[PDB]
Amino acid sequence: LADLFPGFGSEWINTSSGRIFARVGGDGPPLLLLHGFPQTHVMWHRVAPKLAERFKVIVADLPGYGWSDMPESDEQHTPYTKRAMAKQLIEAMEQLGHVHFALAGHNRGARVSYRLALDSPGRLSKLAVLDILPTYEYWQRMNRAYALKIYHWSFLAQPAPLPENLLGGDPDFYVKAKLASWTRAGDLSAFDPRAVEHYRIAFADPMRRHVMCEDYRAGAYADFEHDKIDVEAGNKIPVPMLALWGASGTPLDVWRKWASDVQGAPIESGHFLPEEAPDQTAEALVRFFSA
Amino acid sequence: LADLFPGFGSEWINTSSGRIFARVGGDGPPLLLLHGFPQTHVMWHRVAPKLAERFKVIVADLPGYGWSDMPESDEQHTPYTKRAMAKQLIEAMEQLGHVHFALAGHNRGARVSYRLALDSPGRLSKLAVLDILPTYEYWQRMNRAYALKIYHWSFLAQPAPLPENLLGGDPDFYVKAKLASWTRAGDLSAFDPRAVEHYRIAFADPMRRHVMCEDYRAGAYADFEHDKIDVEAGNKIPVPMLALWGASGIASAATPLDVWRKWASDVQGAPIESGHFLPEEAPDQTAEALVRFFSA
Ligand SMILES: [Ca+2]
Ligand SMILES: [Cl-]
Ligand SMILES: [Cl-]
Ligand SMILES: [Cl-]
Ligand SMILES: [Cl-]
Repeated sequence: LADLFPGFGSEWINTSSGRIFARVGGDGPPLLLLHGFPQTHVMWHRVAPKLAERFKVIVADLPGYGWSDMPESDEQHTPYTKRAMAKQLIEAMEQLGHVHFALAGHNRGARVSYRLALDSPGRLSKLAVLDILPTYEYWQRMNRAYALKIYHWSFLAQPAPLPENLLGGDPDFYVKAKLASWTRAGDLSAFDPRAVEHYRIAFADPMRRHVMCEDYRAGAYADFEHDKIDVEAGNKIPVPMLALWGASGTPLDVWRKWASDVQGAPIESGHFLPEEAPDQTAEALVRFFSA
Repeated sequence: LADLFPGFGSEWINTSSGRIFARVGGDGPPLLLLHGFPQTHVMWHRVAPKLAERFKVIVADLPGYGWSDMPESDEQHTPYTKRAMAKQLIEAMEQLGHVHFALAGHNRGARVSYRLALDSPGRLSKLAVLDILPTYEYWQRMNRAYALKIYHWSFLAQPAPLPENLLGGDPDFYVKAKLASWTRAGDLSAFDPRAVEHYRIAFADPMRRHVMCEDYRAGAYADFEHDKIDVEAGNKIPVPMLALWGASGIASAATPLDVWRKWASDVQGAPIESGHFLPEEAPDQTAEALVRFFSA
């Protein structure tokens, strides 16, 4: 496994729920970067350098993912709820003495991020979310066309062991199919092969895959309900926020419903903005987080 | 594999699209029985003897299922569309000299059946559908709770070879889990173990699995488009119809009967205490309901 972060340290950060693994580089105001599925912190390898020109950059494995520890789940999937993951990451940032920080997330990491902003807005100076809408909104959108396009939200959420049994037969195929499927190219050409190997190695462990299904189960159940409470209470994120989305991945209209100070832009990209479109993504993040 | 229809004959019926395998028995008016997923013709073995006391019973493997031939599919999943399957079975019944017949279907076979009624009503005296709503209605009703409850429609419809790869690792565990999950009890108790072994053997063949995924791909795309034309046109099935469903089955807020009255101008229906698999979970009632409906 390659080291894709030149001049970044490696840290295991203790919390009440388990260690968080992170690469740590740069100096300046703090900025936490959060990956999603089916990836690890390594998905920021092409944009983290440019950000570390200006910021202290903490590139973390989500709870249960990568090299972060795997908290024991329960019947409500609690530790893989976005609320619980945000709590845990707030504790990890406290271990570094960071109680007010900038945050960027992609995919599941972006869900942790907007949940963090809704639960504990005082922790954040600014927030960016990459190629997501809120979990509640994707579910409200779940008609035939969405059921088909985002099938994994229902499949990965089926009760255990149904997805875990299926994924065990050829995990490398499934992780690669997901990576490829959501890019513009439709193949793995946007990805550094070294990064792909990190994603494959993680995905090859049955325990890591179970956690991913627990995350999707939370996505179907508790995370949806948590979001529902906020949309019913009329709660909006007050933190200044950026919504980036892939031309092939209006979103800004959705996020204006959820957030009182939001700006946004498309990027010519599939889902995987930091790897498909690293210059445009890095440029937009530096410009937002600098201001 | 066991013979679950002792005394019934066996026919391999040629058609332009491929052979249809069937068991044939009884005497009287012709009645075609069509299974669905993940099963074969054997799922009728508990009701067939009873129906055979009053009808000439033709128990057919769907195109691509069981021992029927597997046509090569295409980008629109054509041979595994219900419209194509109906055409094919019309041909198979004409090889037997049946141009006007009664029909009962379950699951995919029920979908073939109502599409056959929409396309070619003159072929049918009467039709019964077991534990389904129209494909259009499944999709239109889609929301978070239905997506989570019945996920396989969207999963198996993913582009090849994604479901095929995932199902190839441990096919037995998937087929058996589906069978159990859809019953009232949630286990395999309702099924004769010899019938389970027919289903398992069929499912163990990668080609048969690919057919089942093409059937669900048709279900997500062309079948859905064919139904949408009909419902947007206000076309109703004119053939007298029965809708039977399981109280704990797969088939809406509205009862299934109320869904079907939108699609059919002469429809009756009833629930049975059962999961999805009416002819195995509730054979006596299912047989009774059918004999009464088709004999009236
Ligand atoms: Ca002939
Ligand atoms: Cl996501
Ligand atoms: Cl999203
Ligand atoms: Cl249905
Ligand atoms: Cl019964």
